[PDB]
Amino acid sequence: PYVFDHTHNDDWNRGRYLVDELAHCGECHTPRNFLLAPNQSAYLAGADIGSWRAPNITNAPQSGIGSWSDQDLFQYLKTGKTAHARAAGPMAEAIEHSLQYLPDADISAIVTYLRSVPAKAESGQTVANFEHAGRPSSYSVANANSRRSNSTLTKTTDGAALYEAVCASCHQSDGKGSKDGYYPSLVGNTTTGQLNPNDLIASILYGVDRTTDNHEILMPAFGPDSLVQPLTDEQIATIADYVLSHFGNAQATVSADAVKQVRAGGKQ
Amino acid sequence: SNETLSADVVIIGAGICGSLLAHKLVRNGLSVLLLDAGPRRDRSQIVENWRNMPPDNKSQYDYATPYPSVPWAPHTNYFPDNNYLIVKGPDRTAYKQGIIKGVGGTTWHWAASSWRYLPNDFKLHSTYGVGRDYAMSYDELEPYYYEAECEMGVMGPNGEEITPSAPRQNPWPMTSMPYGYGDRTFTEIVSKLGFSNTPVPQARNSRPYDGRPQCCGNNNCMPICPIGAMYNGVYAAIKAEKLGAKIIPNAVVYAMETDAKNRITAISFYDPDKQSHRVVAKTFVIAANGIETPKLLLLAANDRNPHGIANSSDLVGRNMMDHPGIGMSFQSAEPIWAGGGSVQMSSITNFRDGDFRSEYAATQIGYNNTAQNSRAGMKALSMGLVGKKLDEEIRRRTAHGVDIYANHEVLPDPNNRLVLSKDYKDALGIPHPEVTYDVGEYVRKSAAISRQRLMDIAKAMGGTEIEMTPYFTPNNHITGGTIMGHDPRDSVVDKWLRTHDHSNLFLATGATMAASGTVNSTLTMAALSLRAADAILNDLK
Amino acid sequence: NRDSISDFMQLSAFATGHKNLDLNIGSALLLAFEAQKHDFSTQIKALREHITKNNYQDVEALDAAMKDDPLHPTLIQIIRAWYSGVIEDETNAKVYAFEKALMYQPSRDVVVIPTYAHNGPNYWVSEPASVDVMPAF
Ligand SMILES: Cc1cc2nc3c(=O)[nH]c(=O)nc-3n(C[C@H](O)[C@H](O)[C@H](O)COP(=O)(O)OP(=O)(O)OC[C@H]3O[C@@H](n4cnc5c(N)ncnc54)[C@H](O)[C@@H]3O)c2cc1C
Ligand code: HEC
Ligand code: HEC
Ligand code: F3S
Repeated sequence: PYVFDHTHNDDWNRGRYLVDELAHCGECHTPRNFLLAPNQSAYLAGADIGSWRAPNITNAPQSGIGSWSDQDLFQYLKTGKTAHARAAGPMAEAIEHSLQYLPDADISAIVTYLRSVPAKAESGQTVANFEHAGRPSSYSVANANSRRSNSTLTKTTDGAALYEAVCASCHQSDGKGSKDGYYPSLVGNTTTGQLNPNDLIASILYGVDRTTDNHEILMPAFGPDSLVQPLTDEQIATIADYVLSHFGNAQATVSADAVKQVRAGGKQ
Repeated sequence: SNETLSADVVIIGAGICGSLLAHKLVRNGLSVLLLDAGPRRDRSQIVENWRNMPPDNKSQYDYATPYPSVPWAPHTNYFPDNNYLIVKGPDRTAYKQGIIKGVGGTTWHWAASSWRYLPNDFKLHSTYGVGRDYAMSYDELEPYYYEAECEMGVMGPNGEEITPSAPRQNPWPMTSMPYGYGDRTFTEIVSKLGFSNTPVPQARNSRPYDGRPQCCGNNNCMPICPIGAMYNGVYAAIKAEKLGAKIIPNAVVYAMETDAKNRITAISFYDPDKQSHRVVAKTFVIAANGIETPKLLLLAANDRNPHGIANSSDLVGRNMMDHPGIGMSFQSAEPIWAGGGSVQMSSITNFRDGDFRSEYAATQIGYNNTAQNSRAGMKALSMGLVGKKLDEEIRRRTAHGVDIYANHEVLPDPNNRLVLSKDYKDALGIPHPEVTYDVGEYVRKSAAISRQRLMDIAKAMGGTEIEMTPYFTPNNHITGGTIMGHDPRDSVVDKWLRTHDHSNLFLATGATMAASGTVNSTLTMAALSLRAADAILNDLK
Repeated sequence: NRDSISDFMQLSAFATGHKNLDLNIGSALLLAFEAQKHDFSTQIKALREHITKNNYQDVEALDAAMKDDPLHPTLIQIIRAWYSGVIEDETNAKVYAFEKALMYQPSRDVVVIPTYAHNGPNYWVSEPASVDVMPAF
């Protein structure tokens, strides 16, 4: 049974009940302390769940969601879609199964409680995950002319070329997405802006699949099991490196080994 | 080359037909060896190749240059005519068909117009006295039509009534996505002419389907979708390989061996280095398309089968069929803004059936929704304009440029024949295919009215610079070369696509189709391949 | 080496009428032009000198006055290279620009550049803009 902390209003207590007991955000947003128990030292400070990573959602202005606007947090929790963040994987499943059916008051209470979570900053954090500006594209159309009369992407090792061929239709060559926002901007995106590129790699490996209000939004998978365009670990690492260096956190790096580990369900 | 590469079923050709058949067979516990003469192709590399294709090759419809042609298994290229498919006869231009060799085949660059044939199309001779009847009825192919539609993710006009249209037992898996501006405008314009412009059923995602994205109107279905929002035959190959099917690219089948009962015992294929490998199987299927299936059958002629494999009726390579097209290009008086949505979104289906089919061919008239920006840019640049005039001309010609087509049904003619070329060979020494084509008085009488209808459409749109092709154009649906039927003396395969001569050999191709129909034929080929899969499963289990 | 690309870029901005031109595309086009024609830099200088001496205000006046001048073909070729993205008229011609080629810009607000999404999946339900309103680029 939930205990009502009388030093806070009813909205805060309801939000705490929803976060801790009902929607159990800490069940995958709070790191387990290697005893398979939540670490009370780092509550809602980010954790690894399989191939995905639930980021820091404390009130840290840079490491967490402290700099998120209340409107953006509400919209993300209700629909999973925001100009700076899109829910994918476990977050998409959590939103489309539990959160999308929550009342507006309940999501507002969750936001109110989240704004009071003590901040858990990170070592390499100076700007927020959605505050990485874009760099101009380095793709060359002319340099692709030598790769004509090729039937496969094997000899396409350039990161810009790979991003343009596999990825620049929906997201644009500048990485700013579509005008209507259906294709998210990779610039200013929380997934590409994280210092931990896990969620980026997973996003490439499995795509995105979120059904909100009976409307389905899908990024196709690009891993070995892809139907649209299978990509090797090296190719995914190169595309992720280009995305990070041009549209996202430039202090984050992706190696083929990292993509391989993400493919294997992360650390065991 | 020493290994004999055994399997339960070996399927020659990894296009839509072969890959769908392989996927259905491995799903049911059969060992499958899928051979393709072409190489493995990556969608993104083809996208890059098309993007770096010259704009003149985009303006005119170059659908082969993005796919590099391999010397051991060349496919057709027409901007520089590579002279692979030789065409003769008065209507040679109408059989300059486009094919793509590789895992996924020509469905790599099709428009994904997935059409069901009318019930009368299967009984054309019994209904109108022309052409030939299919060995099976529409009701027999309906479940396989639906299975193909569900696997390929076809979207169709679910809630609408189209008077000539195949009766469906189930709705389309997806509903047709809304028209772009060009299709709405064309529908409204031609409704006043008595023409019913209706949505084309498309293997395209109007919603996220099969783990693939919803169509965002890249308007490049021909020749490559960058995001896989439409169905490509490579999907079935990938799914089959995931389920255990063995795919061998660059495997050019050239020889076939038969026993005393004329059953196929083995096949022999070449690698790009012309090393021979002998595959042995319990069941052999050729799904190599309507040009390469008869070409292989004629090339694999044995002592038991001197005129070609499964050619006891001398009909292999005969009755070659397609939809002879007449193209018109003009500048609409009012903006049409082609490019919203897929390249083919709607067509006039009013003339798909009628009593007139006893006299002249039934036709499909359609509007091309491909974006006209490359065409407009090249034309304005060739006009010698500079500055603001050049920009205004480009904008006006991309807003007003209209491409219209009228395709016709051709009857199966034994003299419309594919043979092995006596003058041209590829890098492996295999003779090139040579097709002699004549559309016939049926198509000519139909075209006398189709040209008038196209001119009426252009007049209703206030068209200027009207350019109608003075010849018949190919529409890339190759059928009839391995015709089906009930009489072994007048057909090659039976109602189950099994050859009359060889109880062991199945031919999962459009070449088995006895009538070309009025609309695109690949969905019927896929349904026939699934039906042949049922027959093979009955044989081997 | 740097004056040649600056001169080519300024002459290209004059000839196309559009100031915002990609520098990398311009460098590639200049290299291709100098491979095709060894005197191309001399012709660029001659065109620039003709523009500065007669004080032509736009490419329209220059093209009108250059009708019989032997330097006119190079002006038209430069405009074609920037608008179509190619210099030669073959099938194997190198494409130096797609989606940034200037001939796709007059209709970008309405017509999709094919392999790049205009916007999300069902945008075409909207009504197109007027033909008489030229997008700025
Ligand atoms: C531009 C274009 C647009 C089209 N649009 C439509 C459309 O909108 N709707 C529609 O219904 N149809 C359309 N089509 C037609 C469609 O592409 C074909 O009907 C379809 O691909 C069926 O071909 P298939 O599966 O029989 O064989 P294909 O896929 O053509 O070829 C199968 C495979 O056989 C292999 N092969 C050939 N010879 C050998 C050999 N000797 N040994 C081994 N392997 C071999 C090839 O390498 C190839 O990969 C279009 C075609 C083109 C060119
Ligand atoms: C495990 C199934 C989760 C539960 C329960 C909750 N979240 Fe989550 N969240 C999870 C993942 C794997 C991700 C990453 C998404 C991506 O595409 O990589 C997220 C994301 C968020 C975010 C966005 C943070 C950012 O991207 O920087 C927020 C604000 C967030 N999650 C909050 C949140 C809340 C409030 C939850 C309780 C209702 C909650 N999450 C549950 C995994 C899981
Ligand atoms: C169109 C079919 C796409 C292609 C090709 C690529 N992406 Fe994508 N991506 C697409 C959608 C529709 C979405 C999100 C759904 C939404 O809620 O609207 C995404 C998502 C991403 C993300 C995550 C964004 C977030 O979680 O905040 C990333 C990092 C991403 N996409 C990257 C990416 C890359 C690197 C691609 C090239 C391989 C690529 N995408 C292709 C649509 C499409
Ligand atoms: S190119 Fe692809 S995105 Fe749609 S318009 Fe054709 S299926």
